[PDB]
Amino acid sequence: PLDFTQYAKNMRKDLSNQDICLEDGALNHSYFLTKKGQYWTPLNQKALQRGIELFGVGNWKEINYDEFSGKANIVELELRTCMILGINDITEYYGKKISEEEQEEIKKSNIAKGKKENKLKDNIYQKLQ
Amino acid sequence: LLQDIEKRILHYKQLFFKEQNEIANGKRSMVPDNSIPICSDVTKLNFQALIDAQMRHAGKMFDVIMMDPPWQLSLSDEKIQNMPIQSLQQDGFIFVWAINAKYRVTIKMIENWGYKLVDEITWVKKTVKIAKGHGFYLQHAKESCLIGVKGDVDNGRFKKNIASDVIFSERRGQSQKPEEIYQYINQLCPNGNYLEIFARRNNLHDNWVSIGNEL
Ligand SMILES: Nc1ncnc2c1ncn2[C@@H]1O[C@H](CSCC[C@H](N)C(=O)O)[C@@H](O)[C@H]1O
Repeated sequence: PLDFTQYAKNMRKDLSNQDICLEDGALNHSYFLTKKGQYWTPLNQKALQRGIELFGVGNWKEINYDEFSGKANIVELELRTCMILGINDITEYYGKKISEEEQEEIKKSNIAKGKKENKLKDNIYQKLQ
Repeated sequence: LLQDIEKRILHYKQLFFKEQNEIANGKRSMVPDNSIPICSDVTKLNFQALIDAQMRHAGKMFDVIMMDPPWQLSLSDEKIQNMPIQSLQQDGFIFVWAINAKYRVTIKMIENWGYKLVDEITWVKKTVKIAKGHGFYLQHAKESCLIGVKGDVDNGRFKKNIASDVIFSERRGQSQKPEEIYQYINQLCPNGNYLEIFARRNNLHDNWVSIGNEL
């Protein structure tokens, strides 16, 4: 005659760190699959996207200071950018600063291309070498 | 070989690409849904907030508490003793894991917080049946959980004679305690509020509050 599940929420709201649980007060499994301390927050995702628009792809050292101060594995960025553009080889786009409007298109375009080509895995287009 | 190395890297990014995608789709955490992890350092922690909320959403206080203090060889020994445990629970059991170095001190510690020592759980490490420990005077093949009580357990919630002093499990990623402790806690308290301090990520369970700086 206690609902533990509800009890969990309100506690989780005032007690647990913002990343740990959702606004409703449910607990977000994203935080718990990633290690540490290595969590990638929505908000700093916006920052990656913003960073590409300002400094361009493969500008991580310049991009890193501005939006992530330490802040991130150089790899995590490039891997995440591969995701933004929907390709798995990001080489083609390097050194180009791309607007958020356009990252959306490239991703949209690259994926459609992958799907028809029938070479898109995990929602990322695979690129021939 | 460059070709070999170049080849692996693409294969690798794909996993990551997949995992992030699965997460996007709702892939579950190992953690049970009902657990209530909190990340803090106890020294930093104000336990008032925890008490206010617990009283607020349960109108009750913890049935059980658990500890594996990070004994210095690393929180100051004084700091753990000085934690405001007494406020945290009013009518319940406490568990605490004492390395042989701290065994006496631990005793003095629970008594300090007003507990009465009533039982000790023993944990053996099985080869899969023996443990090799570099004991100072006798080699150690167990560590042990010291249990103390305060208040009325004559209450329905705690069930007497429901658990065994000895526990039998293999050691994983030590220091990681046997699963079966949480079962044994089910015997003692069935479906009642529990707490745990110094908690690591792996050991979270439903209905269990947990505080550690690694969460
Ligand atoms: N100052 C501090 N405040 C809070 N927690 C601390 C701390 N110093 C160390 N700890 C944590 O206390 C824990 C001791 S290890 C705990 C073992 C764990 N019970 C298990 O399941 O095996 C570690 O998580 C450590 O991160």
